[PDB]
Amino acid sequence: AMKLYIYDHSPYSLKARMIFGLKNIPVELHVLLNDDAETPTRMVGQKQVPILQKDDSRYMPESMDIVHYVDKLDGKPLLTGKRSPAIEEWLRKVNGYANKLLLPRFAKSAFDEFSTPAARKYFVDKKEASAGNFADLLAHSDGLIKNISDDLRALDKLIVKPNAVNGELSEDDIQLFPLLRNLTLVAGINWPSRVADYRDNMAKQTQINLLSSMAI
Repeated sequence: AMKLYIYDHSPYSLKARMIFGLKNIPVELHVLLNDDAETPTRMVGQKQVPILQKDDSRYMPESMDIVHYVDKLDGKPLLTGKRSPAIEEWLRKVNGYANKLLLPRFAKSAFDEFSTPAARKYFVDKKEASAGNFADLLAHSDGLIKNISDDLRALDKLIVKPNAVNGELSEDDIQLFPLLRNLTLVAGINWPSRVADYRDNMAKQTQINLLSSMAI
């Protein structure tokens, strides 16, 4: 009877979703409108998402707390591999700018949490620094796309396996995949073959759709 309250686009929700998919544990997704402060506050006392409702019907926020709690539910935790400092550095870098590519694309996209005009507007009112700034960021796609492409060629030589970035499923797979999955929203990226393998493989494994059809 486990429910998971999420936003489709958010990495933090995706991290929670991965652990259910990877362990083949059935979960009832409930996407909440981006502007909804009242419902998550009933559940956990604050506007926080993702939220997990366990079988006892009690609520629990925080992505990593949820991942750790779920990995444990069947007595066979899967996230046993080592973390790579080379992967953590790469993540640190790309996260310094990926949102310059994603946030504007998010706002324009077909996600449930934006299904209402006011829900979509809130996201923009919360994330867009100045009134037309997303339009200016989109206009600098050319530059950012080169930047991301180059980085993916560096991530390419680092990926040991298509089913575990380090060779054994680890926290790096939790931190990496959401980023990669969401970057498939960005039209024009050049994807190297091993990164591509990993992206496709890890999507079938986590039971999470990729965004290529909505790419802009």
